[PDB]
Amino acid sequence: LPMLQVALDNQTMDSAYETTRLIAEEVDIIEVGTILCVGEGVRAVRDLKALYPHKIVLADAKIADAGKILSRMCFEANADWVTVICCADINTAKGALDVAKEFNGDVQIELTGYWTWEQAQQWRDAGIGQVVYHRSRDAQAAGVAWGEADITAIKRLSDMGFKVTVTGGLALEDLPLFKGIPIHVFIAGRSIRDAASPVEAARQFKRSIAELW
Amino acid sequence: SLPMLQVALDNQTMDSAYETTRLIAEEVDIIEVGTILCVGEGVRAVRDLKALYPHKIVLADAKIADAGKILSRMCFEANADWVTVICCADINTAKGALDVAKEFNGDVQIELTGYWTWEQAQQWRDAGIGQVVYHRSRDAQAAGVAWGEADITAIKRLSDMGFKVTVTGGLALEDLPLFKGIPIHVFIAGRSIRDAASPVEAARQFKRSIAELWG
Ligand SMILES: O=C(O)[C@@H](O)[C@@H](O)[C@H](O)[C@@H](O)COP(=O)(O)O
Ligand SMILES: O=C(O)[C@@H](O)[C@@H](O)[C@H](O)[C@@H](O)COP(=O)(O)O
Ligand SMILES: [Mg+2]
Ligand SMILES: [Mg+2]
Repeated sequence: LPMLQVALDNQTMDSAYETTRLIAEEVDIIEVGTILCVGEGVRAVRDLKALYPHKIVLADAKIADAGKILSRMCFEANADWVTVICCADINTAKGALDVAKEFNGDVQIELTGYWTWEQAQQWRDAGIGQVVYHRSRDAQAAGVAWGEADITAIKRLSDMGFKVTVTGGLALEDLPLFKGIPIHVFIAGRSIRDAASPVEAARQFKRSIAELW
Repeated sequence: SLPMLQVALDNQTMDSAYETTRLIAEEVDIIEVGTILCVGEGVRAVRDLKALYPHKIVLADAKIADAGKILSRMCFEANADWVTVICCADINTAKGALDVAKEFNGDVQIELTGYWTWEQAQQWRDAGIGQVVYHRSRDAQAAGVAWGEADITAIKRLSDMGFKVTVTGGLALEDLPLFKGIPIHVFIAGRSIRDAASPVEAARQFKRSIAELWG
């Protein structure tokens, strides 16, 4: 079954705790959004893991360069997974993975923005086993919706051997679109953080997921 | 015009960054809060440094990839002068960051680290972006990738496109002559200045060399 991941795109830790104190036990993965990494620094990862050690903590650092330096900082802060932006040099993705192996963590390729299938092949050959298919937030606000092109690419990535995470302003009604595909993880940020009842929002995703998968 | 000198502070903590700034703040033109420092300390790095050097241009190398209006605003509210947007970012992300930049009389730079296309370069121009950072990846450098004709060609073409170009990537004094004849806007030095026996003398040697090759 696809796991449920909550994106913490808050600017301060106290803001993030308003959400985790409610749904921490309702999700599988607690992500330190890029906005939180830049707002508080890597201490966000260290503090959240200390609070929820039984959960998977993802540092959405979107590493672009200095792969072994930035990943080591996240894993030393106890992160389980870290993200590497899709346009990073292949040596950058490789370095982060090498470090991740030292901590028994893992690396994800953030497919935010422009990327190609040739790069996708390179990531496989490098040994990367996870990708995050992301519909850009700025793109969404510009009227961009989910479509067949996305479904097709997602299926293709899956056929390549990647464990695929789908994210990007996902609402409970968007789940049916991905039925049939073995999605590894579904990410929900605003739809859970900003719902009237975050707990009900989280449980409904879980419910819908178990029902469709 | 003479290319300016910018020091990249890719430190993990503020105190480590200050060991350098207390020495060369007045020897360089632009003080950069490297990505590593941002992730290490958070946006407070930008605010503290600007309060220390208000007369200097402070760049936040945030490498914005999405949520361009939110992240840029965070950096600008912390008093950054310039912010960087990673090259693969959706064009709307770059536009949104630029829109916020105008509100704070700041500016945006497209960070050319990794894979990008000329078609994308045209879009940045159309969007009104005036600065790009040609970067030779640090991980590629360690992999044995040196500065070559391929880079010079691209840099020249970006310059002809109307972009003010910044060059960076493990630059050493020996590499500067490779860019002679090109109207480079800024030369960024990180390790070559932070790790020298005498950072002050390292910074001055870069300046002297720049004045000699571009004067
Ligand atoms: O670009 C970013 O860093 C976020 O906008 C993005 O990764 C975000 O964390 C999404 O993955 C989940 O958040 P939403 O469901 O609210 O889009
Ligand atoms: O990718 C990064 O964040 C840095 O590795 C990179 O931007 C760095 O700041 C260089 O631009 C300057 O540093 P060096 O001269 O040491 O390569
Ligand atoms: Mg995220
Ligand atoms: Mg930098």
